[PDB]
Amino acid sequence: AKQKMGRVMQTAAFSLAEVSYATGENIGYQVQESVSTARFKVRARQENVSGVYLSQFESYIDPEINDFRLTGLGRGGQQVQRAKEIYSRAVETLVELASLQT
Amino acid sequence: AEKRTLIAVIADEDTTTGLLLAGIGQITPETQEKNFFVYQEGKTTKEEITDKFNHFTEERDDIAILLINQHIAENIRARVDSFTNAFPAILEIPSKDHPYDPEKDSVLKRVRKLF
Amino acid sequence: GVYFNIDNGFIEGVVRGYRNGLLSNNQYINLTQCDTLEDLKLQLSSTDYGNFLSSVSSESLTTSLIQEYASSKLYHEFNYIRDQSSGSTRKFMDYITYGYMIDNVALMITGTIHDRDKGEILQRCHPLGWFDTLPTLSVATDLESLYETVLVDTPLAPYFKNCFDTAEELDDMNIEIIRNKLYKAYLEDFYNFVTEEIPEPAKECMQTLLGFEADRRSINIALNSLQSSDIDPDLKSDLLPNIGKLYPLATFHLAQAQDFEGVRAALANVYEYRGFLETGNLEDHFYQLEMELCRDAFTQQFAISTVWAWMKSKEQEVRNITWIAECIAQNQRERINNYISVY
Repeated sequence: AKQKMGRVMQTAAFSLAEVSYATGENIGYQVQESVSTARFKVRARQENVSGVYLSQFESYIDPEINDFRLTGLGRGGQQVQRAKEIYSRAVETLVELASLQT
Repeated sequence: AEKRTLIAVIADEDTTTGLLLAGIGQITPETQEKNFFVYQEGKTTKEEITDKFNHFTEERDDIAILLINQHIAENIRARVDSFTNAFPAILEIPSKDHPYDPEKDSVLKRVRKLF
Repeated sequence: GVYFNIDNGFIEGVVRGYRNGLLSNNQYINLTQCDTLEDLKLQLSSTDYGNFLSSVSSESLTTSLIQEYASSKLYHEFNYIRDQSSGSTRKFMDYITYGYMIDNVALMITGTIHDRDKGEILQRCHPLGWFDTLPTLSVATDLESLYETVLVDTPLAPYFKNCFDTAEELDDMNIEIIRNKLYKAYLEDFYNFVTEEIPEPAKECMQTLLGFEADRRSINIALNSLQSSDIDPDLKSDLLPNIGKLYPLATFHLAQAQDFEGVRAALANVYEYRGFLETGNLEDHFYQLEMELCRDAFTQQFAISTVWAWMKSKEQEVRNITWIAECIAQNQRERINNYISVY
């Protein structure tokens, strides 16, 4: 999953930069100002793996608001979807790492 | 602990932008803060990066994971001990401007050494 | 058109020579087979850009860096064209700058609602849309100060006084509302300007190309404004350019288009946009149409709109260069050929 997540991260970076190409200049500060609310989060969970209460966090995107990508060009939605898939993959990797440590 | 989104303190600017686009940051009206630190790679001091990493990993009480994507030595040195108590402060090494080689990955190094 | 060459003749000649420097499809193919970014610059030095990127080490080279440097040389040259001409053409090139200026001022609005930082915000401003009072406008301590300093001693004043009233800006989202409606005011003023003082055929080409840009902005607004519902259609109707060529018979339906079904029904009504949104990404279709109209502009030989055509063409060209550089640096070779330019 180290190389899998590296591949997925570079895919997400390409998608975001393609959205930037769609919207002229970089998403930059317009994207940065949308840090008011988080569209993705790691929900709390506890899975008893082999009798040990491992704290494997479960990724859960926010279903209430997704306005952080509502700006500029239409490719922002596709870029947000690619980045959300990448975030889900990375959250799975982080949950596996936490399980490994515990 | 309470759920939180992964921080990108030690990630690249592009990685931070991607995380923000995905929605991996939330505001903190209590102190005008945010769930993700500024990825000022090549501009912020190493001590500042270490302080931000400590604040996200020790001062913060939420369950936010962390991003160390191609992090500078300011985070590489800290990662030898920051992995302890991986909850609520988780750690990870995404991709960044520099390639995300597994050679510098502390978690991968520990996993290999345990073998 | 014989009076055109009274003063713009030197500008015309230099811009046509610059068109001679535009990148062709064959050298796009040549740049495609390149495998590494330093190989990309090595082959690009053979092109019009020359040794522009010889000041950076290979390890420090990035797609963002090459984007910035190519856009920087283009901006140097556009500023040269702007200050090497006077009169109606001078005002025309100012209006060309004014769109980037609108984007830049809208960016500066952020940073005033919340005052996190100023200097980096000012530096990261892209330099094409610069005007004199930008540094003064940057030290604004609140929305009010920017509001007054933008209504005096800057071309922002007419649009702001037309659209805003005593800085009622906090309630409105910048990018979705403050930026786009301001862009609309700019676009209406520019279309008007072309309609009074431009001569034929610059008129007959610039008016339809500006209408196309209005249509593209309108369609982008319509599609991006249906995911959320807090943009009420009356504001959406106001937000749409209200001038172009699909106005009004298509603009009205777009204003009342509530979903993707409504926008597909409305936009497909006009002839040259049928299936435009049905297949693929809007980026490719819209840029293809934009480059076709620019090529159309170049076909005319005496016309002011040749400078617009050239610098849109070069901007889209540097965008293609960035696309190739990114699709070779970030791998994913299956999307190299997305480049749009036709020359």
